[PDB]
Amino acid sequence: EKSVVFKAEGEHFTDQKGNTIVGSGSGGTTKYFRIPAMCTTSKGTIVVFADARHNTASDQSFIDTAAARSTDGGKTWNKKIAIYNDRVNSKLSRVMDPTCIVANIQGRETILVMVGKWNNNDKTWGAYRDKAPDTDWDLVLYKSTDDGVTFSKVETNIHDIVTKNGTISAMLGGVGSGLQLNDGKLVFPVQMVRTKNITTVLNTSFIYSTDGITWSLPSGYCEGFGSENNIIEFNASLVNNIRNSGLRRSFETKDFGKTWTEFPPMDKKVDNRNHGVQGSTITIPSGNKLVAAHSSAQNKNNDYTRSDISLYAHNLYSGEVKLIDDFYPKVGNASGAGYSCLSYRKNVDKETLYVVYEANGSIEFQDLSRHLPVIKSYN
Ligand SMILES: [K+]
Repeated sequence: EKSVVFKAEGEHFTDQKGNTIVGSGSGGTTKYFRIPAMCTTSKGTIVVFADARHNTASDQSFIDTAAARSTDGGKTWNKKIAIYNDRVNSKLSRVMDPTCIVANIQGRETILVMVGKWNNNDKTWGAYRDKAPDTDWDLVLYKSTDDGVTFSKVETNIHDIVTKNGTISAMLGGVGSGLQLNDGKLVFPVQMVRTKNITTVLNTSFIYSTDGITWSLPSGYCEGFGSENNIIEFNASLVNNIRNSGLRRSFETKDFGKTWTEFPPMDKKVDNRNHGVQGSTITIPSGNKLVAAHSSAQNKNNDYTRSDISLYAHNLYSGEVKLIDDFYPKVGNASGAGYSCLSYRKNVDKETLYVVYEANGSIEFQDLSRHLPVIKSYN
């Protein structure tokens, strides 16, 4: 049922010159993996990104962005580093927290992956609010136009638009996957730490682009909560689905990011209990209707173990919610647990629904396609 994408203490990567990366797992393996992101192409190719936390599960550690590629439906995986940290600080240099998009960008099928980058900061990003933006921070974007075989840096204006805004200390993608709108626009959900003088520490929003090079921020902000979030497109709205301690939150914007209001079909529908957790939210067509599929943890121990990572369906018309599958019905590792990413496509007449998720320091994959008739009914 499950394949292992990245095995904790079981992978060996090489650096840009071809020398092994000696981590702290047994045998000099990478110690721990976190924060999976999955994007599936029109060829059926699955690409899974994750933090390769070579030494420890801590966010403040030495991390590269690994990529695993499967062309056999998730049975086997070719693994490499997609994004290397800057190798300034052997304890702290890091590229982390991926969000991916698969899109047709002016005709060219592209996988985008966006990650935050730090070097010398020894604390989490909320501790750095004095500058607009933090000098240790960056937000980097890589692309593949060869079906996930090679990734190259994209030169963007993302750092510039954050500086121009003047009230953002640091920004990340929302974690998991972004989207391409029906009209072609590329949209990354984002999370941001505001400068100190702003009363709200965290906000959610999005960045958008036509070409993947020049990006824009909307003028408005959504309340931050636990800030990790995903966006779906539903009629003339963009709708988010945000981490929060307890009940997850969901807002809609009808003016392309100027204002946000609660979205009743998803707001407060799933309980992740203490601390909250990242969750993945996507749409699945059913005739000319849509259903939202969502994954996050039931968290039966009400703590950082984030047990029982589960798939839900949200009826976007009636607001009903139901549990479809508790696909990881296990207590997680409190060093870092609970995260997931869904991926749906219809390629020709073949519909696929896949998930990746955190499993005791490893990243696992499941093919959840057998659940599609149940999800699609929920309209
Ligand atoms: K964190």
